[PDB]
Amino acid sequence: YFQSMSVGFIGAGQLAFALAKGFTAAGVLAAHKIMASSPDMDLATVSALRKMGVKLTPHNKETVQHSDVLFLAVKPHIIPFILDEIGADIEDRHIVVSCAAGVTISSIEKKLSAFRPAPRVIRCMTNTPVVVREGATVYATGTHAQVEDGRLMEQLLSSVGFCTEVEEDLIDAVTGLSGSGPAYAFTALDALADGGVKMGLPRRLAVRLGAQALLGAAKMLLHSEQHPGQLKDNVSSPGGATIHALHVLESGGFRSLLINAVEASCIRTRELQSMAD
Amino acid sequence: MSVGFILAFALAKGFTAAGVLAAHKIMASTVSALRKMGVKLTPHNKETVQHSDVLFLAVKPHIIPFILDEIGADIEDRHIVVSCAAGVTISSIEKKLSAFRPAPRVIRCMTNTPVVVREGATVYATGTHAQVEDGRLMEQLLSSVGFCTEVEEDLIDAVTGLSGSGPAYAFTALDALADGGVKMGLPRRLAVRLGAQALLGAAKMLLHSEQHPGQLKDNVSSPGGATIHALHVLESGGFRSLLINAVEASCIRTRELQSMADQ
Amino acid sequence: NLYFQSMSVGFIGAGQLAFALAKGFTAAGVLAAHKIMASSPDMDLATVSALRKMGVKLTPHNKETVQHSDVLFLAVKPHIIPFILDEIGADIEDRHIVVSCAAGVTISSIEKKLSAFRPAPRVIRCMTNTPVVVREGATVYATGTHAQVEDGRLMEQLLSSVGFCTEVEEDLIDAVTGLSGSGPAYAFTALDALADGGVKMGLPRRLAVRLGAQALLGAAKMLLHSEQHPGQLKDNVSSPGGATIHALHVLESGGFRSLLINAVEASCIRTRELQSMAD
Amino acid sequence: NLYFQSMSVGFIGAGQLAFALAKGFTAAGVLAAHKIMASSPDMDLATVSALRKMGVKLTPHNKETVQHSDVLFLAVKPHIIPFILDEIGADIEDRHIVVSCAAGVTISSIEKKLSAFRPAPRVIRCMTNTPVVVREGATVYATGTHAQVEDGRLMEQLLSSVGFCTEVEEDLIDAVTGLSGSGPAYAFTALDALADGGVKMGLPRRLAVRLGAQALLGAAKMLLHSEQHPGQLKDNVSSPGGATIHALHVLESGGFRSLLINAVEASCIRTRELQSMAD
Amino acid sequence: MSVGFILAFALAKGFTAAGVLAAHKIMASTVSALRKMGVKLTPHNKETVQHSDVLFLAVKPHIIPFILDEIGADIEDRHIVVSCAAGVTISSIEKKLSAFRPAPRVIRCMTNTPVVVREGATVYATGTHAQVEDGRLMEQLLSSVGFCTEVEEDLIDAVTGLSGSGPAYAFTALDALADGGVKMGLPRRLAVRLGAQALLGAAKMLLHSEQHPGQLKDNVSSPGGATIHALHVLESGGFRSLLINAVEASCIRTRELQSMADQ
Ligand SMILES: NC(=O)C1=CN([C@@H]2O[C@H](COP(=O)(O)OP(=O)(O)OC[C@H]3O[C@@H](n4cnc5c(N)ncnc54)[C@H](OP(=O)(O)O)[C@@H]3O)[C@@H](O)[C@H]2O)C=CC1
Repeated sequence: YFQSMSVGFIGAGQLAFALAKGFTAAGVLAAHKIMASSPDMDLATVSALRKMGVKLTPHNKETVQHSDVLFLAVKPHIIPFILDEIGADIEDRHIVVSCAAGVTISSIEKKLSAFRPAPRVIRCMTNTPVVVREGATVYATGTHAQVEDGRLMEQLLSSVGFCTEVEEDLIDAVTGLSGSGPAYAFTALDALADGGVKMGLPRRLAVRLGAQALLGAAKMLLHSEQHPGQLKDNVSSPGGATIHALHVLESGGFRSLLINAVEASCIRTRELQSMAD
Repeated sequence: MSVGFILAFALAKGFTAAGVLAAHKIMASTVSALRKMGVKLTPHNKETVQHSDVLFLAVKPHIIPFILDEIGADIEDRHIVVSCAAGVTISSIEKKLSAFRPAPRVIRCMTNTPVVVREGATVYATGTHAQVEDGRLMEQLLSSVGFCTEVEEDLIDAVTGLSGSGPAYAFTALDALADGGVKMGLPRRLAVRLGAQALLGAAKMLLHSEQHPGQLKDNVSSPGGATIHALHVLESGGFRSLLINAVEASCIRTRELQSMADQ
Repeated sequence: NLYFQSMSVGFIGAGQLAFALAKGFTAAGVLAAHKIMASSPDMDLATVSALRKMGVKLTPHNKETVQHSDVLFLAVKPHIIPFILDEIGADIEDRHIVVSCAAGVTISSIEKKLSAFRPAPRVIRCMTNTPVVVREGATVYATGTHAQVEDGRLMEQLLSSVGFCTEVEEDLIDAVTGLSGSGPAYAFTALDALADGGVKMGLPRRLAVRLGAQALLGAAKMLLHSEQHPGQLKDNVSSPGGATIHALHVLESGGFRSLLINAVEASCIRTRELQSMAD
Repeated sequence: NLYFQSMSVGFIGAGQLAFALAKGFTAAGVLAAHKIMASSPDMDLATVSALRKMGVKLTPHNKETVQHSDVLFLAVKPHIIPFILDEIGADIEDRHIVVSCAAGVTISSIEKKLSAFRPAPRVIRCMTNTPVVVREGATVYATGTHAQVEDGRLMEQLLSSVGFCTEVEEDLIDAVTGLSGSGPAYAFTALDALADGGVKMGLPRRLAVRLGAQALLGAAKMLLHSEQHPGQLKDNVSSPGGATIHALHVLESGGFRSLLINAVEASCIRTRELQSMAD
Repeated sequence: MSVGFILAFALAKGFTAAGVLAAHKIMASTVSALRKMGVKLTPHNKETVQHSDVLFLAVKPHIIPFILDEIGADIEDRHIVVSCAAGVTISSIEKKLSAFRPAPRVIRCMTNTPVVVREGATVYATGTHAQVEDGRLMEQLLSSVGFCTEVEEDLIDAVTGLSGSGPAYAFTALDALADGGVKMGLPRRLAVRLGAQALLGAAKMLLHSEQHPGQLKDNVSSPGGATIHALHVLESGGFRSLLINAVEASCIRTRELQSMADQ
């Protein structure tokens, strides 16, 4: 559905690389329609992106001039410097998609609006699994984003994962759930593998089994019309190994730790922004 | 090049062991150890400044402003003033010295005691008027006693929490590891030696490896074995979270000390 | 100073420990890579191909390793050792020194198996660790009933080329396993966590890893070159009111010291179990 | 060596600290009991009658203590000190050295009050503890703005007769309060608990109390006469595998060390609050 | 009277400092310290027995049976064999020695390192053939380096848990107290001195007092004050229960060691 559209990344780190790789693997954009810029790009990222077909430049202004959709994939405190640098180069045609945690549409529009009125701004929160086209993305549309800009954004990010529109005031909470969530999963998978190794499994097999168990269970829940508590009941046979293991999770307050984590990440996201303003 | 001190012993021993500085090219302002090594010693902090090209400030965060008020009139355009004082900001030094002559060349250093065996961890930040070659000279000199790299000043608190306080974390761990060896039947001297050799060897393995520390943990924990059993008991006590707590607590205290220096 | 540079070394097992020792010995230059042979069941291991790239001879036949070797290291999971000793017992010759690195496996259990084939097998029990790969291992050994005096000296000379090495009574080896055998894994865990702490406080992860590892290496070296107690070095570096003593307090409040005692004890007890489960 | 045996000493307050110092001074023989006067609101205290039996002069009038004294100790609850200084400020003479043992009460707050009456009051701030009663106190002092050089020496000579004594900067006294000021109560608590442990394991309570107190006295003396770190002495006395290292493990698992850090900190912070609540 | 050793240094230093024994009347089987004090030294454990009247065994619980098998033929009717070896029961000593001559006079001692400054805590139990005057002589000799009293042998495990391990508890407490002093701003050397002086003074106050330790706690905790605030934080961590745990753990380990000696 995207024939001539070109995409740019300001930033070439973990998230920009994941999105660019997922977009190209999706085939929704020709790789040569993608440009990425950063001032000191790691030579291994240069090599991988070049082999992918992505165009590269140190000059953010070239990315702006190449792009129709412009992703801001720098650290949150870098956003206002970027907006000052490129603000005079924003055109009517641009959609500016901020991926930065915490950074409000309001703050981006106030910077850009000093240069040309009505910047079209979308704020999104995604996660690194876009790199395997299983990301979880939400976006909120800015004051001057045309209704079709949101639709275009959704169609584009839907090619690398789940994607849905939210009110901007949910994004910090999403950040604490699906933005940080992969790190919770990787922590859990490392520990589950340690557990399998303690009970006699080779590490390589433990890592594989644990990751496959998690992927399968998550897919079961997504494809099920059932409450996760009901799936827990379905697979916990009376007197069995699983309900014994669930008891030891409950005794250490397992559930409360995950709630603590979502809360901690969301709150930190709010604090950082309140320091930015 | 001449170097002066006003952690002081550790760097002078490390420098001289490195052969980067002759001992006598170094004046100071513990005394029998320095005099033995060949280090000139003087009580009058003013003599140290007149003698030196690169001037280290190794005094408590409380004794820096009084050191600067004393020797401020004596700083020349040639000097590089390198501050290792915990929590003393570049701003508070420049502010004091600028009253005497403008554009003082100031570098803030965050190093640790293992420079004394030339295995320190050092970062430095360059001040307003430090020329580019001043920071290159600093890196070259401090690289002779360990790792050295440049950082922004606003990361020195974090570095303090990690490699600044780090050796104390390790000394604590080695004392406890030795208590464990002794509980299980080892003589104390053997337990201390083995535990310290295990930490050094593991740190070197990581430093020479292109591998994540978790990957090295994976590689050495055989299935069902003694090591994975022991890792589990570490995990059940929240071992990892305590070390995060420590880096955080030391970094945060350093920010409080920077606040006092800036007031 | 015994001459051993021309002798042949075999490993039964081609895993992490065999790789580590073979790498350390060849990097020390004390043995030629073609003097080393290793046998293993599974060849599609990363360690089998690493041995191959070093120039070590690889084979699936344990007898061939035994016939090649003068010094024979046993570096397989413990419960495997009786099946190995049954398989190769008839191939042990008078020239062989058998060096068991199998954790928990006692000299007695080895000598009992091997004695059924030839009397007076020369056996040495070894406890070492993976940092021999960077020539900073921590190794202890105990000599068996028929080990000659020069066997112990040869073992000490060889293993000193890749780190600290000293003779102990056999009844210490289980505690050594809990301390320096498992010790590197405690250190890797600590370094991961310290780097997470550095990242929490604003450092890039690569720098935090480097700084934390350098801090631990340097502190460990300081202690080894000091004649001082680790508590004295802790005292010497903790300035009044400063950042370090504040961090040490939060370590103490979580019982940091007790966790490391708990770990040494747990590893040592598990090592004792593994022997008892064998016997 | 200053001569002070004939001088007169007053205490405003007749509580535990006044009793302890008066007892310690008289037991050291450095002052005559009739040279000491103490004033207090309530006379039906056990400490008032103990002072009486020692031969100390007791009175309800703080002015009379001031007129009697050359050295004047303030040993009342802190919030009382401003009302005392208002009451007796006009009676301070040039001969007086005022020695405040009120915890937290700063030299500044005292000098400000007393300066309204006569300029240059000679003030010393003291932090001591109850074991001066057995001449084993731990005392520090800081000299005020108008304290002569000999005032500090006189104070050190006097307080050294009842224990350790040294001069400090005033900004250490709050931390000293948390450590050796409160320290005896930590020790009494520990001794009660250790004796309960002895009773649990079969000892009669009287013996357990004696053995535990003697163990602590002896260990403390060993440390003071050693040039060694307490961790080194801990190492020296903990035999491998033995009873002591097993007990030290259970101490560590409850975070014993952190509780004592917590206590010093809590006492020091409370002392800082009490000054701030005053100011 | 002649005394021999085969904790050994601590008693010999304490005895000689006490003037109860001339240094040369003592033979032993750390070496420069003893030789300096005037203590005869010999490698051959047999020479020590021939020299001595009262014979101390200061070796690991593991090295006692081999010491007894060595010198057993040399024990005479005059000897009192005093064992300080941790966990070695009177029964296991008498059993070994009785093979050589019947009725060996054996005393089991539980003392601690502060005998080196003559403030030890010692209990002793008399063996099957120890005459009444043997235990009186023991009490008189050990009273010169600290407290000494007789107990039943089945209380020595408890005493071990309390005053045997006690000094290690105190060294640990003094290190932590000093960390606390340092955290709050004190120099380390001052913090160590003050904390040790506070413990010594408090222990002496209790020893000289006719008062319960809780009464002394009450007497020194002023209402609302710094001390009662600090006691509360001790209570919230279960401080008292940890010390009970410690005495129990050391006593129980001593019973396990007695079981090994008796097997
Ligand atoms: N990683 C994740 O899981 C997620 C990240 N995000 C958000 O995405 C943004 C980036 O995250 P991440 O990719 O992890 O951070 P990285 O640190 O991995 O990459 C940061 C990038 O910003 C670049 N950069 C810095 N200054 C400039 C500049 N002046 N002009 C252009 N590029 C510059 C860096 O350049 P150089 O290459 O020269 O260093 C680097 O390429 C953050 O705001 C984060 O919140 C959102 C969801 C999840």
